Amino acid sequence: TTFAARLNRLFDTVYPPGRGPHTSAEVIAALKAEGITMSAPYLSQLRSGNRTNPSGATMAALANFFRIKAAYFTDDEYYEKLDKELQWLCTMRDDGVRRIAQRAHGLPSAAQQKVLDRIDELRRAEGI
Amino acid sequence: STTFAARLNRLFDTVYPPGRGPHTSAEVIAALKAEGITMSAPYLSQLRSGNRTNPSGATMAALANFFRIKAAYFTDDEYYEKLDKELQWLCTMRDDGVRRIAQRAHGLPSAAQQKVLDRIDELRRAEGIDA
Repeated sequence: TTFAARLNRLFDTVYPPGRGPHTSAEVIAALKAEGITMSAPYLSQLRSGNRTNPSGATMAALANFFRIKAAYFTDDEYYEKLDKELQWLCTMRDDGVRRIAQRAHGLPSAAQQKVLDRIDELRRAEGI
Repeated sequence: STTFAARLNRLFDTVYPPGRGPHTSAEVIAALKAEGITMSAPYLSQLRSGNRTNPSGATMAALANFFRIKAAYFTDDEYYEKLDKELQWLCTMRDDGVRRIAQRAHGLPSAAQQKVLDRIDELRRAEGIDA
């Protein structure tokens, strides 16, 4: 996956409660406050793929804004490991998965093991 | 109704980045420093322990801003309600156990998933969690 896709993936998956995805402007602004200068056109270009190969410092500033290791942009193994965590940040906001998953919070370790067992049974009764 | 220490500690406990754990007090001190905002490390420890209370407006702004939430969370008691529900979903959905269950139940048809939920409800009544 490209820089643009990884960058945009952070924009789409990493953000605060009570609101939605960060905007490019919020990022330019936050960088400004740490005394870092980045142009909106440049950020835009990085997001769109009209410029590529961002410098180590540009990458470290974007990674610091989202609060993740820069290795996310440059290392494939780590990218995938962390992308799994981001994936969950999506599936968790699902309403269908909230229903089930949620009520299980509150059961003791032992009782959750029986839920896992019931699930395995429903799996076989289907595929799977 | 919740004190200021409880609302702050909740933020530490539930709001942190993917692929790691809760932020530490020092991380917050560090960050504000990078923004040009000065805050005392032992002071912060006392807001958290409730030794000191009634924070200044500017103090609540700096902290809210770090966690990237509206300051109204500490003041406007109705917004605190709205948000603490979302925080509750965060704590809930990032818990390993619930996650192991949701990812295993994922892919089952709608009718089978209603069944997983029925078994959860049964154990909750049986463990005394519901009554």
